[PDB]
Amino acid sequence: RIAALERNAFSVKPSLTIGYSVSRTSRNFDVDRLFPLNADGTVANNAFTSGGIDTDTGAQRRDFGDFGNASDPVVAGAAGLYGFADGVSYTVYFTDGSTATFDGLNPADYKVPTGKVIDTTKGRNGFGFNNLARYKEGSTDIGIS
Amino acid sequence: RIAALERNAFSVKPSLTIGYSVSRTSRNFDVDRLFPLNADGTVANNAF
Amino acid sequence: TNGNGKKDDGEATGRGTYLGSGGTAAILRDPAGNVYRPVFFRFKNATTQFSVGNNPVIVTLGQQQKFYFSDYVFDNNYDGRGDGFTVTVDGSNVPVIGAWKPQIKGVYGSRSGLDGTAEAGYGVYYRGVRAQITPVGTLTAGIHYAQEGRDMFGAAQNTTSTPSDVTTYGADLHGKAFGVELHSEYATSRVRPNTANAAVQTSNAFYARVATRKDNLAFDLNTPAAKFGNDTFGVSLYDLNYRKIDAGYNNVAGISEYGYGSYSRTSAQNIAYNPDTGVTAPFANLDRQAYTDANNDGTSDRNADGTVVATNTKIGQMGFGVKAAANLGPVAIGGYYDTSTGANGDNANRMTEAGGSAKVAYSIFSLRGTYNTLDSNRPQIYRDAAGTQIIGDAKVRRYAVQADVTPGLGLFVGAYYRDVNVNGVRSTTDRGLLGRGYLASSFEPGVGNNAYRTGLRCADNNFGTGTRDIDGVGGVLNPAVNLDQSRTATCFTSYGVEAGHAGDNANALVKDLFFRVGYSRVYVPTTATATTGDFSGSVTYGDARYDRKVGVANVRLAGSFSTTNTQLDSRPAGTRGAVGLIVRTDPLENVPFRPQFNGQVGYYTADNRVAAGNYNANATKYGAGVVLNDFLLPQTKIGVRYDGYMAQNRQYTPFDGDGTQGYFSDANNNRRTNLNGVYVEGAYQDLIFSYGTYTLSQKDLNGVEYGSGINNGQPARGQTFKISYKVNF
Amino acid sequence: LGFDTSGQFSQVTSGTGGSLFSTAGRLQVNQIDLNFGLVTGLPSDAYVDTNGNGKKDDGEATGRGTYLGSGGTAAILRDPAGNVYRPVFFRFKNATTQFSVGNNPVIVTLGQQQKFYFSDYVFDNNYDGRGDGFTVTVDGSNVPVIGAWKPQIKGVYGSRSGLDGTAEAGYGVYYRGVRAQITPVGTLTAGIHYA
Repeated sequence: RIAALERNAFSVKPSLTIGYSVSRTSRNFDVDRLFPLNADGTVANNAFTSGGIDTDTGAQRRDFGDFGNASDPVVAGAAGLYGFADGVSYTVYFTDGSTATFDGLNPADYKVPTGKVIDTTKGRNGFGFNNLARYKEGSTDIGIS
Repeated sequence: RIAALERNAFSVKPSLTIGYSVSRTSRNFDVDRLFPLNADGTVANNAF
Repeated sequence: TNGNGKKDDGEATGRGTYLGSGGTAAILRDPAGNVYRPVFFRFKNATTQFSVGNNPVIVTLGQQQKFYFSDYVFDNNYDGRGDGFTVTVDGSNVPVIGAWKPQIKGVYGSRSGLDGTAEAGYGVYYRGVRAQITPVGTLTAGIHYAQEGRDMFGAAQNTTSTPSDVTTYGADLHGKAFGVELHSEYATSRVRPNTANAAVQTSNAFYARVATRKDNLAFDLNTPAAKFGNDTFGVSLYDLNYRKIDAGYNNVAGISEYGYGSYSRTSAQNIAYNPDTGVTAPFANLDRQAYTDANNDGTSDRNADGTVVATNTKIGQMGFGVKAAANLGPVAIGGYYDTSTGANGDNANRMTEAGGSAKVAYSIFSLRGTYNTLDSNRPQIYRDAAGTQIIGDAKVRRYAVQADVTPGLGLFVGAYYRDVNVNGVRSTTDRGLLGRGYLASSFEPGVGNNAYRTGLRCADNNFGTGTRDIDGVGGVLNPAVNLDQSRTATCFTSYGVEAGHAGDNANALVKDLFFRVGYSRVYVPTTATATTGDFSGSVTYGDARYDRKVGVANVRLAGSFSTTNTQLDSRPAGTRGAVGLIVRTDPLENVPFRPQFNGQVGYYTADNRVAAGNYNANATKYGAGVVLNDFLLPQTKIGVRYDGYMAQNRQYTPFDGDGTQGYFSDANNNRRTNLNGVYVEGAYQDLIFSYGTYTLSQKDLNGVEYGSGINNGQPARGQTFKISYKVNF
Repeated sequence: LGFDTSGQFSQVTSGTGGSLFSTAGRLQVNQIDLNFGLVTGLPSDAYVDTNGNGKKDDGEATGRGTYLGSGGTAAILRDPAGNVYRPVFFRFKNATTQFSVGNNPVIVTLGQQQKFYFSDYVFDNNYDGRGDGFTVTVDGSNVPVIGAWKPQIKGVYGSRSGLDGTAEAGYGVYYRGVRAQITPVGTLTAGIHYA
């Protein structure tokens, strides 16, 4: 009878997560490229990584920023610090109220305004600026499941 | 093993409420100010 | 909401359908402080096949039936075709005929199950039968029939282009019989391609290959399968085949998911074996490539990078090929042949590759000689002398002699003189042409090692040309990359010598030590394309690697060097050094606190003389760190780690989104990255405090400090503090 | 109908953790005060808090109006055969927000809404709590040389209001402090504190 009871009995598993975390940055660069590589080619473990290991897209922990609660992928060229930080990524305003995002260090080079829209001078000269600082206010969180 | 079963077992508790009630008024006044007051100041229990 | 099983454009965000299930956006609460969450019934069902019957007859019912009669007919595994049933009958116990192991398979199904109109699998049903025996030792002979067609609700209201009916016959003779190993296959297409007048189309696919087939149905051209003698007179056939794949045999003709096309068009292009899509197909349906010239008229269209856009026209395949090797005593010889015409038989698509080699080995000396040809009248896409991709006839004639001596102490020396000759001109490098055939088959150094193994050893006794590395320093701080094993895999008209040493060989001078000093000279034409030229290029390289464990520490030294004068593959011309040290001690159970030290140093220097500058590109990575395993209170651990990475004109390119990863490289960006950082990690019993401060600055030559790109002359900074605690109920 | 649980899930044992190293794990047991179970139907006052404030704002959800058939007489999910269906929710109450580790001299406490009190006029921060963070207390009342004076050291760190939006008084403001006290004579406790 005990076997019949335990055949269709529920194993209840509660899980609790406790943790405090604060992070302040101004560019959200990547730090995983500083840590020693293990003998099997994987970077050593730290408490600051954003993760992101993917074998389908070839992503690695070194391709993503590690500060704030953002995992902003690192940008090549002069937008990012030549593959070391996040891109500048101005924003562009349009007459019809729509907006788009230019990814470059010089907004004058925005060679693709779509045919029917015009840059309304709403930003500095119609070109805004996506803020580069990320912040995670200090807070300890308890997660129950 | 019975203790391990009891550790993560559900106590199923149902409940049933049966009751009939009809009430007719024209002003909806109060009647709790008529009942005797007990020793600690609480109004005596009533069904209304 | 579509049944496709995939998240389409903005379906539900299920957490948004059932508010309170998760996240912070919605939380179903109570004023008293209770929190309510919906309870869902989760289930994963991986079983989709049900089999009935025990020995003789087994009937399988289910979705996405994966079945496989034979290659070129129902290579339908690896996805399955549709929903239905599959009966298998095993007559391995019939009294009179049970030693031949007869087997009868019968498949029926509906393609893709139930699916909407305008999909390829609407109203299409497939049927098939196969009969198999083993009359002799292992030769399975089988005959099969396979039809796939449209019913009355598919002939109309289907669109697509799925043929009205397709009907395939076949026969196969795979197996090993009397020390020989045959592999034959036949087919017949009979496609009725919808439309109105039908005009049934016929296509055949036949081959008779005598070789060794691995269990994954790939062909092993390194095992003889004939072996007409012992180790003193040991003539051994390796392959003898024939091909008659018609032009019209695609994955629709023989009813399969994928395949019947060249796998690479740059590697062996006669073989259609595709491990990616599960296409077992020993021979390919070749195609005729040509210039596009679509929009503008007069010039051939090219992509943005410069590679040519080509138009492909299926031609089929017809030809034979033989590979054998006669193992004598101290000497051994071998040869191969192959001629892949088109199906029609025109010599406008012939690709003939001949060759042969001979190795004489005795004591500690070995001397090889190899001659390789490739006379391809098929177009072929390859770079010309200048460096622009072109499409046209190719004619390569290579010959190389190598001399390897192994003193016995783990040492090895080797001289080589390789001479490539493309289209008459001496061609400083073959442009990948020699790898267009599946029978390359060079020999191997060492005595008692007479194996005629496929693949030209053009990556043997040559230098390295890798300019990409995982870590900031030149791949020398990576304990997973052996720099001394970095070869170029590109055949050169060169000559040179290479000493070396190995540490896994016993009776070595130094136990686990490796180095690869070497010198070589590469032929270059005079100007760009002239026949005249001189062996004026010079490559001088050498790498080293040494682990050891001196005491409690684990040292690891590595180093590299290269002094080329020419653009070899992608490496620019200049001196290139790199040195790396990785120290890793273990806990010291004698000194108090039981510390556990660490360390890492790496220096890299490269003087790139590109066609637009002579810039120096160097980098330096350092790293320390001490972990005290017993700090005052019991179960208290502290740990600190300082890192850092300086770099002149070097850059990092992230992952491309495909399998390719990111890598560091040399650019002419006049910027000096100075990534830094300190990382403190203390731990009480199980409560971990992690503090970390990092700074990134990229000054240009002037010192403008472009980091923190609001352009205020300040480095980018980051800082983090985490208190972590893992609890279990 | 209600499914209550045996309520034997009141302890949590810590686990191994760390990056530069690996702690032993299973070293401290914490008494949690979790009270959970399965309810079938929402109460009258349940609401979907779409803010994070934790209180019912103007027209949030009336949770009975979100999951129709949970309760009340407005919506009755039923069947012609006479069956009545009600969603099954998992209710839980968490009163534990403080986790303390360490045994004799040093106790380190992590949690939300830390309550601490250095002295009147400095950190009279009890009765509500100041913010989210940690608090270390060191009791040196067993050190050989100085154990008759009962020296103690408190240290507090945290972020005000925990995680809060802009225009609130606690956005990006952090507090810290340390106090040291002794009892040289019978009961006189002398303390010095910084905050």
